[PDB]
Amino acid sequence: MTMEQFLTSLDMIRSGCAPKFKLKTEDLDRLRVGDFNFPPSQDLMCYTKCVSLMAGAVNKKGEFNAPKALAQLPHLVPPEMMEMSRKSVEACRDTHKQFKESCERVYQTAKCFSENADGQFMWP
Repeated sequence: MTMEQFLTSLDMIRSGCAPKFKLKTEDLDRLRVGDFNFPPSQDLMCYTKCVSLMAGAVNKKGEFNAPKALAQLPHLVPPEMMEMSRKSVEACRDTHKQFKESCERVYQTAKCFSENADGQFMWP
């Protein structure tokens, strides 16, 4: 997809996931720009799970599958964000193993993506 289509997809993904949770605009907008530097609510952590389920990158137990994640990236991000996305997925392939609840597992994985992103990281 193109950069324009990707930026638009972020809003489409949030539009589908946000209604399921009680969330604050100011928390979602920090996630959007890669700022995972604040205390998440339980709702916000499960929100990241909802999003990652949509990508087919995690199971219901919040176990991240880097091979599958990598296989999904070709139709999820534009050419320009491929190397960054591959690098973050690879760096964070085992993050979920350090945590014990499915929502926490995915949230910490996404936080790790943002910490290992060499450029502008973005979350729906």
